[PDB]
Amino acid sequence: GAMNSSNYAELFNNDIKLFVDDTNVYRVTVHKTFEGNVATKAINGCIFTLNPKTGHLFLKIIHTSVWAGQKRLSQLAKWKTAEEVSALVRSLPKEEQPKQIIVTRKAMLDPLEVHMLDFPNIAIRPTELRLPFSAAMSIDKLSDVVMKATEPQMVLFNIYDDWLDRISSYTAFSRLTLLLRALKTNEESAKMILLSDPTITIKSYHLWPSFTDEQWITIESQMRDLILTEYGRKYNV
Amino acid sequence: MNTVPFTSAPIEVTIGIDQYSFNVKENQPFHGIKDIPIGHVHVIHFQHADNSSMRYGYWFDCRMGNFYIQYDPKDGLYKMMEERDGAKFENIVHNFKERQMMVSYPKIDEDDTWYNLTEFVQMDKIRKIVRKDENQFSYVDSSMTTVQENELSDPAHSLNYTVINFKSREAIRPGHEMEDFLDKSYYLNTVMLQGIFKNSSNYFGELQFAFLNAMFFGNYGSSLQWHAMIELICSSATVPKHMLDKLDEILYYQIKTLPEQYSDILLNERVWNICLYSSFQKNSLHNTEKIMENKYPELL
Ligand SMILES: CC(=O)Nc1cc(Cl)ccc1N
Ligand SMILES: CC(=O)Nc1cc(Cl)ccc1N
Ligand SMILES: CC(=O)Nc1cc(Cl)ccc1N
Repeated sequence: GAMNSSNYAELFNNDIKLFVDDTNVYRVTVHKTFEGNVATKAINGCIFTLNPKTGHLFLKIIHTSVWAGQKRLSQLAKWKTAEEVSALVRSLPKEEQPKQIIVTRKAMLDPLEVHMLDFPNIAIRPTELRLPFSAAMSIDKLSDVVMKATEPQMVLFNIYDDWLDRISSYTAFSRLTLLLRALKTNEESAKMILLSDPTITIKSYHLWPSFTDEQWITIESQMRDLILTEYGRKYNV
Repeated sequence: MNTVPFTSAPIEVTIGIDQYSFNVKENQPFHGIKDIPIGHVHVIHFQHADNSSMRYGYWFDCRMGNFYIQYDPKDGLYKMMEERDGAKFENIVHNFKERQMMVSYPKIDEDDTWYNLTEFVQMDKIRKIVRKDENQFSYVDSSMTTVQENELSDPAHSLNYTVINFKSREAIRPGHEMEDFLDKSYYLNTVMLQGIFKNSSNYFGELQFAFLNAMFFGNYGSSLQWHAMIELICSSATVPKHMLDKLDEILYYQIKTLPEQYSDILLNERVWNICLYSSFQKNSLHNTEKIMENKYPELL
């Protein structure tokens, strides 16, 4: 069934599962033509495929060449996503393949189901959660590898850095979703919060700064302020 | 002109034969239906006065034998049987006809109402969907489930319609996932028409039989099958032109015959709106779209 606040700890049990977000697969800039018409120009995109228990992120970079000569690109993008997720699963050893794939947008259900017909025992699920994975391209190192790619490429990351050495995967996911929600709400402020203090460094092999436990509580508090303050003004709440 | 005689009518019942329906009172002197047109399959159906639950009936073709109906008080229903003694059946029937104890299948001057609903329906194909090989006629009722319903529980009493499943390996060629799912022509023309049904007449026959079972008996799985067979065609970009033209005629007469008060449940909003307004064949079913918009504009 559908994933929501009521079955939220299921994400951190010992059944392998992946979130798939397709919101950054097909990306365009809209611009004027010399004749005063409007056109789009595609830019590189990515599939965000995330194990929420381990932090393992399978970032499939979608190079603009995949759109050349194709029609109905927003529809094609969903099928391309499902094709690449199916290929990822097939590439994994049986004992690493997921038991469930949770898609962040319901329009991914039929494309993924059809591409996974060979795997009848992998459940394809939607979610009622409004997860902020679209903001993944606000993470500087992920944006950089996507925009620099000159061909199709898969890049592997741990989106939790080393956090699991000190916190549980429930806490890590909660921190990730808070950071991403903040970046989605007000990217400039969120990024100021994260990278205003120069003594705190992002290790070469990490995505986020090397905050002490105490600094993470301050940071997390600051992100909440940004987000409910901005929920704050969106509504007159 | 052939005859389906009755041994008697011990319980009050609404009998129907094709589109006709009539009431027989308990122990009324009723001994059958004569003047049944030769050349068509027919269905003789029953709904008891006491228990409107379970419409039941029999598909038959009088060219295949001499069939009569007798009430079984143990099993509580009117049963079709075959009398092989032709001389005896003739005598029994002549007896009833002389005493004017039979109703008359009417012959209407400009009438193709039944032909147009059963054009492609053949007894031999009915008997493969409804498996009961010792009888030349086929029993159907409101409750019988289909083979595909049972995959999601008594096999002998099932409707063995051809299974259609749009998210199945049979429907989707490896490597053509998006292509085959959004344009089902492969599945229609190669898997189903060339492979399973062999020709469009057999496809249309099963489609027409499913509709009639859904309409006369409220067989939910028959309704599912009818709509699935419509949707497979409408969702195919590449359909022979003769098939589209005939489908339009088939559906027109089905929609024309449908009781107005049963459309609410007998028509699936999603399939019809998709078929008439979104599908590849949205502009290929003129007669059907016109009668649907004038008879059931609410569904749309
Ligand atoms: C009276 C009975 O038992 N049999 C019979 C009756 C009719 Cl209507 C027709 C054929 C037969 N065998
Ligand atoms: C109009 C008409 O004759 N209806 C009808 C048909 C059969 Cl077969 C038997 C009884 C009736 N009333
Ligand atoms: C319970 C019931 O009426 N089911 C049903 C039967 C047919 Cl034939 C068509 C649609 C429905 N819902």
